[PDB]
Amino acid sequence: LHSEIGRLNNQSLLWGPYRPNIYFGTRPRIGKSLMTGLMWGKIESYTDFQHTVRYTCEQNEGMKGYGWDEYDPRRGGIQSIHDIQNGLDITTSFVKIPGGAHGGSWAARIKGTLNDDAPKDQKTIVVFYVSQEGENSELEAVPSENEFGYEGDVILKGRSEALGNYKLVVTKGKGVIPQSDHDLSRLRGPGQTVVQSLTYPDEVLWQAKPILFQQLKAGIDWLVENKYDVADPPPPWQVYLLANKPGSGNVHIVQKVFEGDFEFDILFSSESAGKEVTSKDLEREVKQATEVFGERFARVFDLKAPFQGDNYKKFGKSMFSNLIGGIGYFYGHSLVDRSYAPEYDEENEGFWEDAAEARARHQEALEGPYELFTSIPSRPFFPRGFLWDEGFHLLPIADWDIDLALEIIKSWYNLMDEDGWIAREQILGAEARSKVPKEFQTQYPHYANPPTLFLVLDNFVERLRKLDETLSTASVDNPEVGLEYLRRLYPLLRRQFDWFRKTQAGDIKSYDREAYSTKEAYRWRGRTVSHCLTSGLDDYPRPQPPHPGELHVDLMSWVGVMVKSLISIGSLLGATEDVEFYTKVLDAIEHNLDDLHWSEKEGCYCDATIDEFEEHKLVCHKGYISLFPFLTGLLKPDSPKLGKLLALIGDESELWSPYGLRSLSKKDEFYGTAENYWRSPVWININYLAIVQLYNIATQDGPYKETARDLYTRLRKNIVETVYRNWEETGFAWEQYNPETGKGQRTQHFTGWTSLVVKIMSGHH
Ligand SMILES: O=[N+]([O-])c1cc(-c2ccnc(N3CCOCC3)n2)ccc1NCCCCCCN1C[C@H](O)[C@@H](O)[C@H](O)[C@H]1CO
Repeated sequence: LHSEIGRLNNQSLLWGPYRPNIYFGTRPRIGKSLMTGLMWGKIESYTDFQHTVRYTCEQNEGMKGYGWDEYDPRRGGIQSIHDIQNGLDITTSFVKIPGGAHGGSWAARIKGTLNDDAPKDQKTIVVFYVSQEGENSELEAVPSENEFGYEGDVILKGRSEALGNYKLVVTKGKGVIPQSDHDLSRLRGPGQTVVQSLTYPDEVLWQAKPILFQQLKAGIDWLVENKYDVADPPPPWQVYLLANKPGSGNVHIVQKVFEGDFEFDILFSSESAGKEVTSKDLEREVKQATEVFGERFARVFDLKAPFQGDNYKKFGKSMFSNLIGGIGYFYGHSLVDRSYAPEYDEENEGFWEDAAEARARHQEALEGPYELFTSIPSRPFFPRGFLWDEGFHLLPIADWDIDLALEIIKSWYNLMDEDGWIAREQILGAEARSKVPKEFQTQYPHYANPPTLFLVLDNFVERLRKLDETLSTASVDNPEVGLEYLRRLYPLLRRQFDWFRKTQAGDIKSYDREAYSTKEAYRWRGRTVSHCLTSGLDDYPRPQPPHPGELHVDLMSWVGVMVKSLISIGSLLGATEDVEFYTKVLDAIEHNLDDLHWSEKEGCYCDATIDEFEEHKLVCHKGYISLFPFLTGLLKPDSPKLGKLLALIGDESELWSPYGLRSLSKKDEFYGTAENYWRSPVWININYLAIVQLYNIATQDGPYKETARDLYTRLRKNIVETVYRNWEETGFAWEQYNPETGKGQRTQHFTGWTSLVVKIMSGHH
């Protein structure tokens, strides 16, 4: 029955607009298969279209905003795009229609409305680009009746082992098609939909922009060769209209030119499903998806006071939809240094210079291929899987669709190598690499990242203890199913736990270090003079200089998170030998957190280092790091150390701003210095952890119940209102928020863990 649920999930989730790196395109969760993408741009001159054309996501002055208004990966959704440069408000509606044996069918409506500013007679070029990778698969444009192109719909017939037979139709559409009175029209037609059918080696099919332009360039060269010149030039939009040449190939370019508003449909009909998809089906299925989205939202994200109003609902729907709508399918090779150079052990003083020298050996090589199905932080800036981010992303996604979350967890765990390592940044394939400078592609098998995916696992476990509708919760509703999923995943969790302890070990025994346990001590590998990227808090201040004797309290706390989850999951699976080992490790971390990391003088946890005199030293920098045992849920509700942490948390002159908790205290010598990334701004992911832990203490007997209740109330409100106020004014989720001004700063479109705000509003943790 677990096998059955699995197959049903695969069939449910196979198709999606799973190319979040581009404004709009679709691909199935198959590495080498059929992909589509949308391009559009105004044309006002003979040279502007290369500059106006839109394809890959960006964010600059020329784009007001864009995002999913509604989205569920099993059903589809609606995206809106506000393009200032091209004076167009665009909507792309995508819908899935289950049926047959190849993952069902789907349809999209693309609608473009000129805004008030655009010339009413604007010409907009629109391209639907279709490619298919695979050795024995085929795709063919059925030729038109007419001489120069298409008066009606464009029909592509294709086949592959993965998809069986299928047809993909690009409908005629509605809107004015400009007509040219030029002599050229006798050879190219007056103006009509055209198709070019081409083949390139499969591995370059993703390069849609270059492939299109090469065809446009061939067209213009033809004009030059055939005496079309500046004495009497055809209009721009006709100069840039491809000569129709439909056929067989692994690339199909479908081009339309419109004057004024336009719309057209794409209908993907899986042959194994019977009757083909129509535009009427599309309109009906779109109406249905919205009603279903609306109903699940009200149930799953029931916003509590004071955020129950419609403004907050719309805010919540926007934040949530952008998060789950960023889900992508990525496929390809990664760049990995598999030298395990000894310099990477970082055992000596000055280790960063040694590590730099090893990296300058450039032993890294491509490996894989790998696939990943994941949500992402940022469509415009880094549309790809990041390990600790995904733990935050799946917290709301799991609420919505636990089976989906587990699907993504499984996807990530399927990347884990033999040692227990998952690269913290997944850059899969040439297309993904294109967005990343080569110096930054290389992953290192000694680099960890927080195991936040365990948090998602923990929520699943408590839920396990206490058709698309049904599928979304199958793995909790059917406890046999849920448990089997854990059984299969459990060894990889255990492997990762072990990997952390082998590779991210700190050094107690080698120094004058007294502690309850001789084993429990941790140090993030990969630190440079100013950074610790692997911890996730890039430039939070750390002992200077970095040192093999460093110990990092955040990392120890993450191991505490892991072992607690392992206790839970081990228990469920009856792994008694494992549970008793975990039990002893937890007990040990509890004591060693105090013995190595507690500062009585400072009233908080500190990282530790080793003196010029070879003695243990605490290095306190009051901020997120300082609160880690509390953020990760390792402290008892009665703990006096907790009470001291609550005092720091609530203290306005340290961490507490009107807009959330500051990453670093205003009193810290490093406040607002250098790049000031994690040295003052308010970050939603860590504020979320604080909020959840305050609420835990607030809903339980203890000395700090009321304090925590008050801090919960205020921090929830502060965080929510800051993110809302910024969304209201700018339309964006931001990466972080200014604690002086409350302004969003760093990157826009960060959905992204900022979207946690929807779960904060929902409450009842
Ligand atoms: O590579 N870019 O395209 C790129 C572009 C821009 C940017 C900004 C404004 N404008 C422009 N313009 C137009 C576009 O191009 C450039 C010019 N660009 C900024 C950054 C990047 N890439 C940096 C990749 C590293 C991201 C780590 C983020 N997080 C760090 C957290 O600290 C960590 O915890 C967490 O896990 C991760 C993940 O969330």
